[PDB]
Amino acid sequence: MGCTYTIQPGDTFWAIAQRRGTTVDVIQSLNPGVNPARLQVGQVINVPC
Repeated sequence: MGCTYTIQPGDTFWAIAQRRGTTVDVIQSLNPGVNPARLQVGQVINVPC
């Protein structure tokens, strides 16, 4: 019963985490497949609903 989030140009891990109400520790703990050192445009990831 979770939720997802679409990563578009201008959005980042920490950034998206802010509004989402989460932190990098979580974003990276959920979607470790993508590191903050380099993100791809238009990438759908999981977030705390």
